[PDB]
Amino acid sequence: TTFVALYDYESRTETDLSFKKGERLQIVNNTEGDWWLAHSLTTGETGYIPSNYVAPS
Amino acid sequence: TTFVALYDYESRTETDLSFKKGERLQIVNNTEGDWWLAHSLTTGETGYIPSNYVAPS
Repeated sequence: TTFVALYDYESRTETDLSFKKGERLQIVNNTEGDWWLAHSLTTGETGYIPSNYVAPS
Repeated sequence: TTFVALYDYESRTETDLSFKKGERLQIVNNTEGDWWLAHSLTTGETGYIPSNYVAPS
């Protein structure tokens, strides 16, 4: 599948991808899975996680 | 839903969340959507994108 950007996006880290509205993008499948923003109930810390590392309780 | 970490994970950026196997995590829903690793056919650049910014071709 090929996706099209609906908006401009500016990178904030060295790992994200900047792109302009209209750009054509392909998804890279890998062992991490989609990333999710998550909050640890164990430590109180918050940030993005690789979803293939977790499972529903 | 509450998720449980299956493995230890060490953060590589200032935005990801480090966690230990066993930690209980909740997902933060937001306007970005899941993040995906993507390759631009337009620029040749590669990195993570907020998926709510794109749509299938």
